[PDB]
Amino acid sequence: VFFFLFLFAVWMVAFGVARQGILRQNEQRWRWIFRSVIYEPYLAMFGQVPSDVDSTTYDFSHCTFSGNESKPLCVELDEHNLPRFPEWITIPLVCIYMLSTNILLVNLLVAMFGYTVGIVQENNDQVWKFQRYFLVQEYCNRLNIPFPFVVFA
Amino acid sequence: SYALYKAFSTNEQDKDNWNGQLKLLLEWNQLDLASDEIFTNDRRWESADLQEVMFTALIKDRPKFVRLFLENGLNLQKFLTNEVLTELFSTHFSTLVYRNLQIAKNSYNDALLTFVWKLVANFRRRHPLQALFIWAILQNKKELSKVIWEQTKGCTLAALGASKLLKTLAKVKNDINAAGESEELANEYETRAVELFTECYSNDEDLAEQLLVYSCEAWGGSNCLELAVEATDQHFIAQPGVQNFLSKQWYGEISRDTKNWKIILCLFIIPLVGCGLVSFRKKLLWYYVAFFTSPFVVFSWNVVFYIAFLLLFAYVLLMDFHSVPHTPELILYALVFVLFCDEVRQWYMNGVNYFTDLWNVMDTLGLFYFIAGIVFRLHSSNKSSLYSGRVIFCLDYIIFTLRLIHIFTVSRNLGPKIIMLQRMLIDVFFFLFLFAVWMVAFGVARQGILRQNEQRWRWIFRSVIYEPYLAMFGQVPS
Amino acid sequence: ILLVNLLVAMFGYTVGIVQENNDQVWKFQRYFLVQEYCNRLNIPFPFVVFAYFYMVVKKCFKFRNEDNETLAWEGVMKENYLVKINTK
Amino acid sequence: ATDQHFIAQPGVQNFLSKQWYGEISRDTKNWKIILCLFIIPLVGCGLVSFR
Amino acid sequence: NFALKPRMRKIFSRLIYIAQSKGAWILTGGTHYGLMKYIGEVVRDNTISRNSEENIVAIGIAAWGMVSNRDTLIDEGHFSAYILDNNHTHLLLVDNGCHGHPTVEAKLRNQLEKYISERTSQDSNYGGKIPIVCFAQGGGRETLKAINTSVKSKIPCVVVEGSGQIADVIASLVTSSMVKEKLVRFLPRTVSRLPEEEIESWIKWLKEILESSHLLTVIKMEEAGDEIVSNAI
Ligand SMILES: O=C1NC(c2cccc([N+](=O)[O-])c2)=CCN1c1ccccc1O
Ligand SMILES: [Ca+2]
Repeated sequence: VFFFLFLFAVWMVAFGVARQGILRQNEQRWRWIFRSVIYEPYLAMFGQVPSDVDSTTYDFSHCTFSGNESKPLCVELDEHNLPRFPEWITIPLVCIYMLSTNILLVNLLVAMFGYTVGIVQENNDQVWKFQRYFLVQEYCNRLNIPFPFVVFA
Repeated sequence: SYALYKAFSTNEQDKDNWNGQLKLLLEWNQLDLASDEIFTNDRRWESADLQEVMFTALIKDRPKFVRLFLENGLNLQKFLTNEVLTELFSTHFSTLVYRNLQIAKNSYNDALLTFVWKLVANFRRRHPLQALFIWAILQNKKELSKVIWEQTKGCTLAALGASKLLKTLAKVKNDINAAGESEELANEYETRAVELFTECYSNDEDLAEQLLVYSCEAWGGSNCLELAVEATDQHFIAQPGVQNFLSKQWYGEISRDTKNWKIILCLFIIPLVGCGLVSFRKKLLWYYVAFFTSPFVVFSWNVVFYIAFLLLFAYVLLMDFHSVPHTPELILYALVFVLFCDEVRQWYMNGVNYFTDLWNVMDTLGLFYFIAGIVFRLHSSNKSSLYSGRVIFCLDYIIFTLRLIHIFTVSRNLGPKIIMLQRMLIDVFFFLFLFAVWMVAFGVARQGILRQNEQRWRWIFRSVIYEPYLAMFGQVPS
Repeated sequence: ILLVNLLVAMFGYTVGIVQENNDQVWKFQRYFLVQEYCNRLNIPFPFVVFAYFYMVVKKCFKFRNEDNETLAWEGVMKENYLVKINTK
Repeated sequence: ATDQHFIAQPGVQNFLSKQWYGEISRDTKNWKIILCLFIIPLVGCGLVSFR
Repeated sequence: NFALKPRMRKIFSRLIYIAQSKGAWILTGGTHYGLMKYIGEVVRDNTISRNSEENIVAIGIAAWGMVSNRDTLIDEGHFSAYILDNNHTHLLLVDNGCHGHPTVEAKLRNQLEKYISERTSQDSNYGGKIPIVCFAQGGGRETLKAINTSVKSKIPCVVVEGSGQIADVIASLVTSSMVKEKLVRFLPRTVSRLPEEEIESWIKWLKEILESSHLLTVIKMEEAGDEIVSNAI
């Protein structure tokens, strides 16, 4: 689990900072930095495909133009009031990130879980019945009545 | 042979002819008879008259007789002159073996094979036993080689160099039978080197670590540990002696039986070096320097520096990036210049093999993209060049961040799994091959059934490649 | 479904093979990091460039008996190892 | 007879690989071969081995 | 010259290991030729393998009449080319007359053996007395004269093997006729160069050998495992 979280955090930070830097310009709000760098590439692990990279399915009614209300900033515009970002640099970026995290990195965790279950099973019964000692010696040690009356004792 | 020896001995003229009896028992394989009634009486031994019979026992594959001759006494280095070596490598050297040596030097070239090609070019036109060992080991003699190997001084170096030569010669594709025997003899000598060094370590640690670092006065121009590395003999390094050597060399002055959290806790609080928390076994300023010299803590300081560099890069790129460089951008250029100094140091101290590793290639490429982003970035009052400079820095940040995976391969826990990660490329490529074939087939079929004569290339590649690609993550094309 | 769950199976089989070799390959790779962090005389990192100027200072200006003793030591365990081989 | 163990042995596999590369020797690398494939008049150079 | 087969090689390697484990002197000839070469080799090897814990003591006792290069000093010498052996840590060379005189050192050697055999050192397990063992393996007149001077003296503890030249002729029989029969059957090429006026003397030598059969022992052929030298001594 920790090896999975290490690799996923590295890919998540790299893609999040690259996408936030290519799209927008000089965000000054910390909450909308950490929603757009950490949170949305995190949701792309459950099959979300981060949205505002396409430049044809992007509307300007979810922006602020300056941070005044809740919504994110717009992508920084042109002198013709067009989005500046190349689709040919952000569509394959999302495709590589989405392949690398949603498919390769989860199905590697499946393989490592399967191998660990394959190792530890002939030892698992031994470790369980070794742990059995502690519960027997905590439920056979005290002179114990049933529970909600124990405080009287 | 016994009948001929009984006829030769009882002539009552040649009973003084021990040379004729010895040559007759050499032409046949009578070892036991020559041991029982030639070398028994201690009556007449000259110890230098045994030379032509030695040359014959070498060229006719008589390992038991040369064992008997060295058992009764002969000096190899006195015997083995340059004329003997030219007669061996010139006349008694095979011609199919030389063709396989040509093919191996042409297609599988290396440092040790360039060295042995130079010495075999020397002797077909000063460490003599090693050259005779190379002659016997190339020929796949397999039993004279052991007899000379028992007489050598640098035995572990000889076994590792022989294993390297034979693992290289076992890759030549014609005459696969000779490749098979050379492979088996390679495995035998690498087993021999491992089993000798584990004894040399299990008696004494200090003199075994003395053995590991010697170059034998240009044996092949390299070291025992270097020959184990260059042959990819990972079983020689996966043994506890070399691993104990490496761990003791890695912690530096700090003893190995201290816990790691004490070490990093003393790392963060710098004047804490003067306390009884760490053990320096393996006045006060010596504790200070013996802490701050070790590879462990200079590595850990270096990775703390690299994480702080990534945080500064991210701050500059996302929150403070204007038409003129402010103060943290200039601090960022300073830190990138420091990394560039380290990389040109490593290119200086390695040379041309520096470009062998892929990490150094993408490392130099990332520095190139950084200075290209600088030369796009300084053209102020031009918004397009400034935006293009920031996009260049973003892709360069991707590269710098993904270097951190290669950084953390040294760990006891994450390390083996990161090394395991590069064995998956053939499965990933098989997946991508089948998925690309299905994706192209469905995309062209759907675009052809639905629409009619699209003339825009972008809306061809959005509707053929991109939407069937998204249907891998559960989209169901609409 | 089919093509992704086949990749899962091939990953699981490759992890099943390479694990008893993985520790060997890791501690073989350990040599290179130790020999790049033990070779140079290295101070901690952001000051190293100053030491680079020290090497510029260089460009501003510019048979053994214990070896035979330890090889003679090696020969004794070689003889003991040959005794052990023939003892088996 | 579907006796695949008789064909999975190195003798018949060596026969088949030597019959598959044709005139080119087997101990040349594949990238030289496809590089000489794309550049057609490159056949006259010392890059491939016809043993 | 001497044949160094791996059985005698193993025996003398084990012997020098026992002499290192017990802290014993080893008395020998001390010339460069033959067996003393191998004894100096194994002394040098057991010295070079441990370098501490009672570095062993080998005394070569030579005649001074067979040494080729001799230096008269007070001033260390540099002896190079009988030749003296390189690795014996102590040497004693007896003074006598001219050059061609073998069997000179044997008198002082046997008298030194007798004196340490009568020397009392109570810090042991032998009731003092510093126990002394003589070894014979090969052949010659010096061997037989040394064995008889030992067995005439007290505490000889003579040990022989079951391979050699005279070790075979002593090992096989344990009157005059059987001595003749063994000496002609195990030494075929020595009897031709011998007058019988001293062959009868050798018969008297061996009859003085076999008087005390409790002071003599042998290493056999079936007994060929490990720690057979300790089981003999
Ligand atoms: O020395 C280093 N140089 C670079 C580097 C330097 C310049 C450019 C790039 N790059 O773009 O990938 C990388 C990578 C990280 N790194 C490092 C730091 C601490 C521990 C281990 C390490 O390898
Ligand atoms: Ca580098």
